[PDB]
Amino acid sequence: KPRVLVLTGAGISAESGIRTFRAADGLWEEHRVEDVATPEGFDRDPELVQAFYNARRRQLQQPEIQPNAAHLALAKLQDALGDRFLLVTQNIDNLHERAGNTNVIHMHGELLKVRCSQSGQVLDWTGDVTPEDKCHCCQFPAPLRPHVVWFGEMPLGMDEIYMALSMADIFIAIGTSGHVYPAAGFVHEAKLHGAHTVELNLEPSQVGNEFAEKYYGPASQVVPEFVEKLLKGLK
Amino acid sequence: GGAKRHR
Ligand SMILES: [Zn+2]
Repeated sequence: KPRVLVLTGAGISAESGIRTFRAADGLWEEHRVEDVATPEGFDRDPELVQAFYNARRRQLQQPEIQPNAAHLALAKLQDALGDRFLLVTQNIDNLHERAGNTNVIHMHGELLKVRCSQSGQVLDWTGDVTPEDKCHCCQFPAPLRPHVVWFGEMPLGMDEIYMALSMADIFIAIGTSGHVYPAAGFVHEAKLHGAHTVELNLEPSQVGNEFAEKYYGPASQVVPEFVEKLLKGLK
Repeated sequence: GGAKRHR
């Protein structure tokens, strides 16, 4: 069976009711990315940034938010391929996990985790983060921050991701904008190592022309259709 | 691959 690397972005979770920033205006929930997703923004107005991620974290866990058929299809793909499948996501939601995928690399972190600003240790966290919330991993308790990678910070799991990029027979980018690096450059890396590259998206990404195979439309229709095609090809 | 960055 081929080695398959999937990269997902915000597009796949749009139908589930989770929005993201837009290059059209450069706004995430009508906030400038500078203010809610940079280390400077956090330093300038920690109250606002914690409030922002508190709102995102609460909204993620509302009953109307559910994985969609695209998430479910990727779980079936992992079921079929086992160890020869890897899912890397730019998303900070937990919808891949709720769909049944395991060993997901969250390269930009996770909304349902916080991190000790001192030790870097990570905690599961489903509620609000308030100023009174400090770590329990340090002798001198330190403030908690969202375990979310901000612009200007290094993504998580990059060594493992680049290993997979050089190993993949098929690289599939799903729901990515082509505007966020290094993730948007992964297709170039995959191609260099001889991978067959596929884009599945609601609309073409900036780097769409670099993909060998491309399908566009609602993720909940396009992704199950491609996964079915791929699984049938495997006999 | 460098830091998380737009554009
Ligand atoms: Zn600590």
